[PDB]
Amino acid sequence: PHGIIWKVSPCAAWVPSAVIELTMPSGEVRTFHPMSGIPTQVFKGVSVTYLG
Amino acid sequence: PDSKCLKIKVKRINLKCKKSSSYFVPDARSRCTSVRRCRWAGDCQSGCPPH
Amino acid sequence: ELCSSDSGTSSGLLPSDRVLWIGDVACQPMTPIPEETFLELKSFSQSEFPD
Repeated sequence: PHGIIWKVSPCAAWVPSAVIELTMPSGEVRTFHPMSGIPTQVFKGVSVTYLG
Repeated sequence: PDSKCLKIKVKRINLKCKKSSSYFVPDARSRCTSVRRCRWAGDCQSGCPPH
Repeated sequence: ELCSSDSGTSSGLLPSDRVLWIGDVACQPMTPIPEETFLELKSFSQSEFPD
């Protein structure tokens, strides 16, 4: 009747992560959240990743 | 009276392993897309896949 | 390559199966966009296709 919606996401890894505010030399500035050894949606060839 | 010989030369004796199998594992990325449509007919009455 | 003569084309009335449309494409009214967005799209497209 009400319509309450819950969002569950199981996880059992808990790997370190951080934020990256990358600025291209052309002038574009975007942000993305890389993981510890996981690809982070490579944008225009740049694939900067984080290691824990 | 005589004949030639057969020489065997050994340089290094390293500790290696056999080759059980061989394969190549490439790197992959995350790509996805979707589309939003309306029912507008009897094709989407209740669910998308019938059975 | 060449437009060879055909007896069936002498009547002047050709059926609809003799008309082929290369590729499936549909059109719609559009909206003008600034040049910066088009330049960024072209740059991203030429970056995603290096071959």
